[PDB]
Amino acid sequence: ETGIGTLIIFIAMVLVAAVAATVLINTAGSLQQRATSTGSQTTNQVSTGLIVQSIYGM
Amino acid sequence: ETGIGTLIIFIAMVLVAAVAATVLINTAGSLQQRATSTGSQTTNQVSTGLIVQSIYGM
Repeated sequence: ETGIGTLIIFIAMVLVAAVAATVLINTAGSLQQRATSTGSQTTNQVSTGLIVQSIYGM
Repeated sequence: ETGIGTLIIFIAMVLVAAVAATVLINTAGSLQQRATSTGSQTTNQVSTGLIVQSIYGM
């Protein structure tokens, strides 16, 4: 009967959907750390600087 | 005759098809409550926050 064949494919459908879910989570986690670090590094880059007061010679 | 044997297997075929039907309904009902709760919890998670106005010392 059709009942047996339906159950077999059902298991396969669940496993496939889990794979595509894993890709999206892993990619978002990788891009999270890069975007956070870039923001913090740029903030330090703009604000920081050195200034010359006076120059003397002998 | 073939008529007797056909009826016996017919009963078995109906019962098997009912089993596979039950699996699909029960699984969909279980996934329904999880997906609904996840959506509502995330909406509250993003919107909610605390803000600092001013800090004084003595």
